[PDB]
Amino acid sequence: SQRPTLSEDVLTDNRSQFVIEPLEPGFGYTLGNSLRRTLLSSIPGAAVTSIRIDGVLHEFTTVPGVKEDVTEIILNLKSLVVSSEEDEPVTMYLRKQGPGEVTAGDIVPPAGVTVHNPGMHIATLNDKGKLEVELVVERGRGYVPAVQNRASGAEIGRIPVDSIYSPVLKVTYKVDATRVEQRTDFDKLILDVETKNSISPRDALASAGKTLVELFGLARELN
Amino acid sequence: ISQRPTLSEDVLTDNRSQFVIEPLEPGFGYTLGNSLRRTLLSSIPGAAVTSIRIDGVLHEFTTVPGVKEDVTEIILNLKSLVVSSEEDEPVTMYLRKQGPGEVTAGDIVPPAGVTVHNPGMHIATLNDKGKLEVELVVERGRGYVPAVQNRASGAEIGRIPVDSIYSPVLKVTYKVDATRVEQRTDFDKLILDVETKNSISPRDALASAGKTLVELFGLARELNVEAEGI
Amino acid sequence: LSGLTHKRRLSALGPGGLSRERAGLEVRDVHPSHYGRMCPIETPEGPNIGLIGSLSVYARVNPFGFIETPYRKVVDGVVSDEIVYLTADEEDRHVVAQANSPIDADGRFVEPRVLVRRKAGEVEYVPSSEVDYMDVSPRQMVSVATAMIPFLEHDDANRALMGANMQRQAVPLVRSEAPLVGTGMELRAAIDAGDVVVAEESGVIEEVSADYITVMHDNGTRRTYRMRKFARSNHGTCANQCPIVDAGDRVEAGQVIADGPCTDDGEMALGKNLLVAIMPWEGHNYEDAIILSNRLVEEDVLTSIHIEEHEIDARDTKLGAEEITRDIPNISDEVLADLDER
Amino acid sequence: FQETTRVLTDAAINCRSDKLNGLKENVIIGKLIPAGTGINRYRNIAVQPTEEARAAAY
Amino acid sequence: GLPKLMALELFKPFVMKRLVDLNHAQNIKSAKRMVERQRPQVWDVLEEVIAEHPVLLNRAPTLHRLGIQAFEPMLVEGKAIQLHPLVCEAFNADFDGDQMAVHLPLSAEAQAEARILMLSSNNILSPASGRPLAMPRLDMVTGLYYLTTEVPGDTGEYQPASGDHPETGVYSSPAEAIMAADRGVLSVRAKIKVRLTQLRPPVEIEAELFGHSGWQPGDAWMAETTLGRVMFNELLPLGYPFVNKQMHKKVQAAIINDLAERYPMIVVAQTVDKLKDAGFYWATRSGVTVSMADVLVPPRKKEILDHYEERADKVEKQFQRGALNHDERNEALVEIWKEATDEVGQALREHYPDDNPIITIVDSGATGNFTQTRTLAGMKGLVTNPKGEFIPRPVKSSFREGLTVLEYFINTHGARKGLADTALRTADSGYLTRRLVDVSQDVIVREHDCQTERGIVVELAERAPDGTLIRDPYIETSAYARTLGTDAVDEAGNVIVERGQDLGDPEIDALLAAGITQVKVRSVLTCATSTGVCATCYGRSMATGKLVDIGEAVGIVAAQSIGEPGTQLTMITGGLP
Amino acid sequence: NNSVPGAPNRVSFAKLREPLEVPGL
Amino acid sequence: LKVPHGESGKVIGIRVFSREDEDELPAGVNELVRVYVAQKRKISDGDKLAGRHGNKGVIGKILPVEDMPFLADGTPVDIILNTHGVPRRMNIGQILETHLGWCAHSGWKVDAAKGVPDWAARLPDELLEAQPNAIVSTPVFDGAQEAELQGLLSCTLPNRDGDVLVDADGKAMLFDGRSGEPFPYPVTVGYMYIMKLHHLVDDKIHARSTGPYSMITQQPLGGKAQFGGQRFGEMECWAMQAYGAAYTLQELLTIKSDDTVGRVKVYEAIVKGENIPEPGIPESFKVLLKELQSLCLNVEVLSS
Amino acid sequence: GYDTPLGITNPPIDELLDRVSSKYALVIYAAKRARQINDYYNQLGEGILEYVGPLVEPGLQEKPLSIALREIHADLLEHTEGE
Ligand SMILES: [Mg+2]
Ligand SMILES: [Zn+2]
Repeated sequence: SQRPTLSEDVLTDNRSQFVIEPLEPGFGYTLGNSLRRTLLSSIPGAAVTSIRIDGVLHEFTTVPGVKEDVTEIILNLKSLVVSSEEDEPVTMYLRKQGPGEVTAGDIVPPAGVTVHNPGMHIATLNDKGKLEVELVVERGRGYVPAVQNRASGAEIGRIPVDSIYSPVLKVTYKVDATRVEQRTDFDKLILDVETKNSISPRDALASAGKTLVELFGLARELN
Repeated sequence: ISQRPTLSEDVLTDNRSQFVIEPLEPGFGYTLGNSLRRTLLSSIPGAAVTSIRIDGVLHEFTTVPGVKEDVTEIILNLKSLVVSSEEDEPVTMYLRKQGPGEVTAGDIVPPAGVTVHNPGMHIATLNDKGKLEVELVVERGRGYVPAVQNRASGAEIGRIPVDSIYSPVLKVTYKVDATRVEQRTDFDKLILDVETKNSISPRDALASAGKTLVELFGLARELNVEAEGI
Repeated sequence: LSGLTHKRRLSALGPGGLSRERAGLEVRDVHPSHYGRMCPIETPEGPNIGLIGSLSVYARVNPFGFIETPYRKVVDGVVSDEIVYLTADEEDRHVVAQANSPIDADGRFVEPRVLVRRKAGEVEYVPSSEVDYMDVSPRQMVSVATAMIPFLEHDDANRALMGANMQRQAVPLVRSEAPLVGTGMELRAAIDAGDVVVAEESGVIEEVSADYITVMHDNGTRRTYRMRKFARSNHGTCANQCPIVDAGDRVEAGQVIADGPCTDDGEMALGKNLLVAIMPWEGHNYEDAIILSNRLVEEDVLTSIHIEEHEIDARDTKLGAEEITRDIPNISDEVLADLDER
Repeated sequence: FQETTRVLTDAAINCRSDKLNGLKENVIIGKLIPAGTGINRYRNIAVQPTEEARAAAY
Repeated sequence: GLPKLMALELFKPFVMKRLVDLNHAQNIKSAKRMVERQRPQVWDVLEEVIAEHPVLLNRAPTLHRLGIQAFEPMLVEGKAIQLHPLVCEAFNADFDGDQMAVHLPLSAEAQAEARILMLSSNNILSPASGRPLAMPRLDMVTGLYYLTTEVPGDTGEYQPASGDHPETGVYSSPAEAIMAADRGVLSVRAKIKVRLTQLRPPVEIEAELFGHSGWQPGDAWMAETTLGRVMFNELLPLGYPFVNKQMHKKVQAAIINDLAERYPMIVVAQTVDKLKDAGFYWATRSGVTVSMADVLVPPRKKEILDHYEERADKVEKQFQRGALNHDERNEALVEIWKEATDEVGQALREHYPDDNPIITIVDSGATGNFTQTRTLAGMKGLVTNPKGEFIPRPVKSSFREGLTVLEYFINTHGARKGLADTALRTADSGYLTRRLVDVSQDVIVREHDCQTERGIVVELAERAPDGTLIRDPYIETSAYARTLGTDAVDEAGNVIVERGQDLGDPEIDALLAAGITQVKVRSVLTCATSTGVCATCYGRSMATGKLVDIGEAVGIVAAQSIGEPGTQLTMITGGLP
Repeated sequence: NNSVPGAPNRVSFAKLREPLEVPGL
Repeated sequence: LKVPHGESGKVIGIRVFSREDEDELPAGVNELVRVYVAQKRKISDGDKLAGRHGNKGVIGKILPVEDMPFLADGTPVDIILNTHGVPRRMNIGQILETHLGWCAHSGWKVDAAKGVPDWAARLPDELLEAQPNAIVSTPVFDGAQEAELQGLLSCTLPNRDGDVLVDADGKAMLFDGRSGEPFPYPVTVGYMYIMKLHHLVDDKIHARSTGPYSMITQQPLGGKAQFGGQRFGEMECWAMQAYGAAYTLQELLTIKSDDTVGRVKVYEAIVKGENIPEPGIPESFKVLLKELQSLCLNVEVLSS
Repeated sequence: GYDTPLGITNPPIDELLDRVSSKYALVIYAAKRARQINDYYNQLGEGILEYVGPLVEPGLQEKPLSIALREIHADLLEHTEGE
């Protein structure tokens, strides 16, 4: 008649389904929406913050030997996904010379960070030119305008880049209701979440759960 | 990230209240408000009446003899009665009077455990040589349940299920207001509003709702270990 | 598109012409002889309404200066593939059929009665024999700008004109995308626009670069094209060119080699594709207002680039000549920390 | 309004001294307009706390 | 709403002063430099210094008195000056790139001036007529219509006692009804029998159930209405009698006018704000959209069109006989096609049900008319020509089905002519307004009362030879706010309206009840004041709702009121000329 | 019927054929 | 030379022309140098957008991605349009364009095993089989008819999840982002082409509290670039008179436009805690006097 | 007999009109008191207490005009008419 809920996991390649029931009538929708809202904006992550291109003073220019200018490579690099273990700005390197193609797998990350999608295409180089790019990896949550580095007053060789710390990509839920006249009137929530492979769905779900628990703890205290 | 703690203020009235939470991260206003309202409205357990009986009437089309009020009016008057019970099984209750006069909730003989928190409430009035006997059952539950869900119930003569209200709170409303903690000047300020019955105080209802919601999200938290801000 | 429209513009005022106040109001209205020569839709919204038209798609100026319009003459009720150009006077003196009228594959008129345009403002069915001339395409009266508005046969005249005028005010974005739905007059309007380079002779590309390209002609002559990158446009926007060719491809003559502003694979692209929903939402979209998801902001879907321009000069004076110098009286070192030696 | 020279000459001949009456002239000069909160009936008001307040102010 | 980047640069001296007061800087120059650098120590002072500092907004070009309001500022991000939906009509602004300036009073006198007189909440009533202008205008009206609409045979409606089953559809209080609707067993718009306790019943039930003893809070009575109506009435100010009718735009206007004529301005503004919020909330869920399946073609238009074309061919043959000339042919064709368009429009109206979004929008008075719907679904019909005469060639297709090249070419003329007409009308109206303002500059109320006796007599309402009384169709304008010159004593010795008492809606109703027809009213045309006009003659003000106060300019108000409607004035011509 | 050599392929709701290409704009 | 009021961004290039290097220059000049400043603008509030059917608008608000309504499969929408403006303006074409765009984007496959449906008789034989993100083109006055759209919308390829989102009519079921519950009725969705107009917001926004004053007219400069105040038309004077507001008009005409000593004193008083002194004699009146006294017309004051 | 308002509209306008003869007089009748209050604040450091400070206890850094309007609603001021 009255039992506490329980959460179980149904697994797939990269997107997992979570089933929660039994819930009281007219209550699954709100819980699912709250979880979705807290999942898509308050999951900590790490992403590139600012780059440093040797032999280039700003972003509105080109570099000999490449097929696309600086703006295109910045746009391509925005797709890069990295996970930070240290809580301080770390530095990576990207040195590729000669004809061929330069991909995400040519970066030499330091200790405590990794690149999980080596198949991305950054750009291509003609034999004439070379390339050496240094980039930073800071840890934040949400979304921050690139201009943050403008006020730091660094040297000319620094180019700000927009940071987007979010491993979650899409979330959806459907409720399976049971509106029989019996006291078994409940609903079954079916929540599905997919991540950018930076973290498995379980970690993100646990982080969101902890965030909401800490937020709602302020009400349980006797007033 | 610790960020900034969110304190829950409070305002007081006769039986209403305006609880205020300030400040909140941008977008968390509704995320709290909606779920908290739903929890308050349909989570707190309570007790109420489910069915009644009138030996003086065979069905509901007519009205009980010797009483000014009508059957529907009697049902409405008896539905709003606030009853608190501590026993799970459905217990019975009897109301009986004779001669001219009025009838009050306090005059109903309560069995052990069950109590009525409003004895001065009016139900109906009797003329000279009037009589009415009622055998109403009381059950504990949560939220609201209509009588349609209680339609199929054994076989009786004059069983008349009535829409029960298994909740001590009956109205909730909330808004969101912008706030300026920094140059962001977009932080939300939840403004809750609750109006409970006489069987619970707004603040204890809110504490119970928060307890229930935290217990529910304990399942989500327990799947792994990871921390966040205050 | 704006440049092409300006080059195709037909002014009616200025030196040697009537003024705004003296010009009659009637001249600003349409005339039954405008069909095929001047578009009736495209027009400035301001007070200069009706005084600034635009050539039709197929309009060509005769050597004297009278606009013409192609037509195929029906000799004995059979359509003729060969076409001729007729002026206003000759057009009035003949019978012009309707392009949309059904015609059999053999050139036989299935309908005995076909609508027709007559001397002036007269339309009436006639036997399918006396008809002499037939139009070429249904799009023979629209302008270049108006010719690329899908479902133009369903909107209103004022709305169509407003959309046509709006199309000439787009802003080049950073990452353009070709429209999913659009008329077939997009690539042609882009090749003729001049803002996209194209190979002259069918050759094979040896190497390509972000700044220049080198194509080898089949006759053994090497040629190089230089593409301006991030040069301020005449109206403050930016202009760039990104080659869309790979190394080691035998590019045929007439094939686009680079895409200029508002282009995607050699075709016009003035905007992006967004998922729209039609419903009033909490009054935030009240009275023509619009709501946008933050995904567009955080993904540079509608991010543009604008280039300013400033200039200073040091001109001689009777009291002396001014000279630009790093030093400046009574200024802290921090203020001039950016100026160089010169 | 119109024909400034003629009316100016006519006024000067007669030495027509005119009070600052009406709005247009009074706004051209810049002085407070003689309307709304500008009429002398309200521009000269003396307000002080009632004696009861002062006795009970402290 | 004001962007912070603008407010901070606009309150620079006040911020600097308050900051140097708080010892965040040492001098004025350092404070100015820090404000220039925009350190995070400035935002708090900026928020503290604009607590009750009003600002002045002005949409360019201002036209009438209400074109310059005075709103309280509020910090918000972005680079757009936020605004309230209900004031856009005052400026006649459209949220599509319009720009307005923002001024600021400095001295303590201008602050009080803009806080008392120019405040927005005290100018609900337009100066043209003593009726409110800031009312639900466009979208929220649809939401209110949907909320107050009634439908039969819904879910959870009231039913009668059927033998062994009780009568279902009765709720103890609105809270239980709301909870039931939330659960999903009661549609928001259905017939219910709720038991209200804090809403005065209608007079017809108030005088009967309670015997006129007087309703007070805490008295219960069994109502018969729909939950939507109760939820709507809960927004109205307490004590107002229950309203239990569908809310068409006319009903909305009547209710708002009654509230303005019976309650103070502040209560009216508060209830209007609450009603706007409720309408915005409930408009989204009304399910009003647009799709191909919504614009439905008529079922039997083809037969009617064929018959009318056959008759057109008949008259064409008649002309071919040569008896008639071109003019008669044109007249016959135009009248035939007008009749055909009317018939097709009638058929199209008879076809659509009461569920299509187009019908719901048009019938609810939200916007548009039926002619646009007919053009969009039925027939566009004959169209104007550059000469103004109707072309003998009518269009036989709607925009949904798709026009042809010839029809569009013919149609362009109307749009061109309308554009030209608007272009000339704007300037014509502007010049007329300027002249009208010029002529009457120096009219001001000087004396309180000229104690004159000449009062123009106006026929209030004529008494029909067969009927008892017919209200004059222009009493709303001639004698609605003028001060009653002499008491309109009824046939008997009792006085219904006393001398000097200003007229109004309740007093007009009382006079109508008394059957009085001819009334002598005090008017300003016969004011005996040497300069300007005495306040008594002028009568009840427009924006104030009461008698005009001494010193208030009236000439400017009259000029603005008469000149504002000049924009829509179009064609011995009958238009603006 | 793509006159230009390598334009993108986008089939059209074509029902009638134009007997002449658009002249040089 | 300094950056004007309301400009920022990188410096991409500097061009300097010197007469020493034998560079043609305008007569009487020696060194003309021009600097280009390039700024990247992201679409923000107060920006114009409009489709190809002439439906302008402004960005009322940019909600977070977590708040917008989302399809049943979790695909949040990118823009929401009002509905009351469609039938009044009578631009139904955009609805058909949106439907066709959705159909082309989702890809379709018209059934042909039993034969071409009557509504698909005139469709080109190569247009019966499309791919996701396909490209379609409808020439003006000759395009897909209503029946063509009706047929196409009934054969769209299903999502990778195996379910079809939109119905035959073209509407779909959404889920509110705030409440979290589905809307009672379906809504129309689809892909529509959106451009970007040149009437940006950064150009329009401007403020001015105190700055350079004109030397010939003693009035503040004009224009955003010059950092000048806004104009004050006479209609504003009429409005102020209408309300009966006097001191405000006095300030606007005297203490904030012309009176030099007035400006200095009021600024100092505001800087301190002192009350604003009453305005003085506007420069316009004194100029008018000293000019009319030049025509032999003795203009006295008669302070008495 | 209505919900308490918030913002600059408190106290309401109709209540004040019950005291003052006309709205045009009230603006000056309050502005002069605000001027006196500001003068008293200026001399708070040292001087004569002839311009008695606020009658009603002020809030947390409220503008003097708000104090004047809120105390006029309390009927604590007396004034003479025009001259
Ligand atoms: Mg506009
Ligand atoms: Zn009088």
